[PDB]
Amino acid sequence: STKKKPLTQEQLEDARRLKAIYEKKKNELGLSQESVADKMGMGQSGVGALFNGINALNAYNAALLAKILKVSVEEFSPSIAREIYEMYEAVS
Amino acid sequence: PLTQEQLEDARRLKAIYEKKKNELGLSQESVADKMGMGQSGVGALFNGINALNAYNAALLAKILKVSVEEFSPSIAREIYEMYEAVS
DNA sequence: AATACCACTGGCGGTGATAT
DNA sequence: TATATCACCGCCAGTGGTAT
Repeated sequence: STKKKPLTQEQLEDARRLKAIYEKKKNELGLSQESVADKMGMGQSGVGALFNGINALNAYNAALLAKILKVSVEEFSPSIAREIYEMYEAVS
Repeated sequence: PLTQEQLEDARRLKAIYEKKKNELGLSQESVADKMGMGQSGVGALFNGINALNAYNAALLAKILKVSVEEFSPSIAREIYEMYEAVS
């Protein structure tokens, strides 16, 4: 319905990429979805939604997660990385 | 209402538009066309009615030929921090 | 003319509980 | 325990129509 909009195919692949990085690294980083949520100031279901392709990433959340997982945003979402780069061109 | 800093940002932004409009041949509708939105929406931003976010601020900066920091140092800072994650 | 004003609404960005 | 999923929705940025 009207309340929530489904993600594009591209947003879906971005989420699969993100969740795989999280799985590969949650051990070495000592993470949990609940700790990630805390770091971001949301609950486990908010993070679960991003990881599972229910809610889409925005530039801000993507940047935060990249930092938490210690990767660059482009390793999961090249398109958001590029939107972030184009915004940067307006500051620099 | 928006915060005092958000209101200042809007005042800086409109001042810039007022000053460069003639040389750049702009109007609130043409700037709106350029951002994919309507005159009403643009007017709300210029007038401190709706808050600016990083994307719209970056578009506006490019349309006005200025840097984001010229109207909103706080947003410029946010932008830079996201970039720290793409680097 | 160009801009400002008004009432309104889709969908972003979540929540807590429950199921696995 | 950790995660995945479910029902649910506040809020406001942007709207189109109109007034100045």
